[PDB]
Amino acid sequence: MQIFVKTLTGKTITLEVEPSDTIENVKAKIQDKEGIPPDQQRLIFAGKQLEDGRTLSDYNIQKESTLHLVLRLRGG
Amino acid sequence: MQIFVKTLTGKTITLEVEPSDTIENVKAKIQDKEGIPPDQQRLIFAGKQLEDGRTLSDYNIQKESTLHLVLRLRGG
Amino acid sequence: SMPIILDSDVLEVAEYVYKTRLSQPYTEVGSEWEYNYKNPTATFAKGDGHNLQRYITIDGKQLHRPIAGLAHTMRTLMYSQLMYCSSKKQPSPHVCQDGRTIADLSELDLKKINIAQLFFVAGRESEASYGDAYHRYHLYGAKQFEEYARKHLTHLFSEEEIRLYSRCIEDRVGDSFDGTPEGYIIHLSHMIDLMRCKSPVEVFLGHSKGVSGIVPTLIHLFGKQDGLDIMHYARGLFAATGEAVPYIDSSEWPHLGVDLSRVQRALSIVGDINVPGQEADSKKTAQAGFSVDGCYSALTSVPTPSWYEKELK
Ligand SMILES: *[C@H]1O[C@H](COP(=O)(O)OP(=O)(O)OC[C@H]2O[C@@H](n3cnc4c(N)ncnc43)[C@H](O)[C@@H]2O)[C@@H](O)[C@H]1O
Repeated sequence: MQIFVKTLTGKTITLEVEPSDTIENVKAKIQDKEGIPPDQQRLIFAGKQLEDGRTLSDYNIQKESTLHLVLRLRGG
Repeated sequence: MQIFVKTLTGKTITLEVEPSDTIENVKAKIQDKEGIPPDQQRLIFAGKQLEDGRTLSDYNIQKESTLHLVLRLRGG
Repeated sequence: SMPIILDSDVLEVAEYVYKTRLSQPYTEVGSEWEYNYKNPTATFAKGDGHNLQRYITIDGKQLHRPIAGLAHTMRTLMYSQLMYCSSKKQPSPHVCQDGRTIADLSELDLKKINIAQLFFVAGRESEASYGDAYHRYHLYGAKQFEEYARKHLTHLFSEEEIRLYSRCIEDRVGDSFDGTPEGYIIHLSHMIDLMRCKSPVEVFLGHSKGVSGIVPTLIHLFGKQDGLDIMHYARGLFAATGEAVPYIDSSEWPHLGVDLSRVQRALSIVGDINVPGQEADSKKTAQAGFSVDGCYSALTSVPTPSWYEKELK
């Protein structure tokens, strides 16, 4: 299915994913298109930070949802 | 004679000065008029940064010439 | 277009440079570092500037070395990434003294370059920028790079590469800007950021007879379109980091106390040009100045030019 991601510059991209894809998988797809490494990615949906080892299904993310990508902070 | 002092963003004033005025004195006049301390005033004329111990005439600054003032943050 | 992204290893070195140098107050300041051309060996100083723009205050907290701080340094790494892309499109890129061009660099070279760039003004002990202060401060930054690289980066740099990149940072009296592409891109990225603190003369006309301006230099290297797009990108980064964004107004160029043929040359290369300025912003100045997190957040928010792409492999 298709989902959208709002990237760091405000630009929207599309990804092709499955409900069983992990957040880790989803970060890897973003890296493949945009060149942003997974370790810099923090993904947010409906106000919640999404955690690596969970799936899209676990957060009830359906087709044509938009995820917001923000910087993952280092505390410095 | 009258000269112009303009910030990099275009904010403009005049000063009444003499060709023998030192650059230190010019910065004092700017401090009087605008409240900017002399140590936040980086002044430039015809591509050259101005020293405090030289004069306006040392840089061939004439009536209606424009000096540029590099102010980083008004109030900072 | 794609985003300009800095390597996560590079951002870790940026945290070290911020903590140990860029966050630190300037030390060649005070009564002992004032200067007068009429009594020039009177204090420690050999020229003017030591006491200029040492810090600014935002909500009661001092931001040290605001003209030469984290935001300035970070911005330079964005520019080298962008100039690497522009150079690979050029039919015949500038050939440096070693016979190589920016287009001959690898992605791994760009990572090394970006690390060295972190240290380029890290050695400064004031805003003094006359010859002797410039060379001492570059020498100090080169030695700070070396000391860090030998302790933490030997898996990335050989002893030869540490001495080569230290050289680029040092910028010795006898060396030209374009000795190698590694060196040249470091100098050019630094050059672009000078628009933050230079008047229209230096930026468009050349600061003295015989010197090209900053923007004409970018146009000669990357063509008029990419040259101006680099300029506008840098201006976007200024705005995101709370810098005062300069106005551009070519109608004023003949009235700045410079030789009319320096003005005609600039008009024939650049064209007539008029762009509004923007006042500095204290909150964005602090967010960009006080953490790698804050600064990188700001820089990655700015769209890149439409032609920007990177090889992913
Ligand atoms: C007060 O603050 C300014 C800015 O300080 P910086 O440390 O940012 O700048 P420098 O004074 O070192 O600038 C000179 C350097 O810029 C690069 N440069 C300049 N022109 C060129 C060309 N044509 N090609 C390549 N590189 C260039 C070089 O690194 C050069 O040494 C300071 O000046 C004080 O007024």
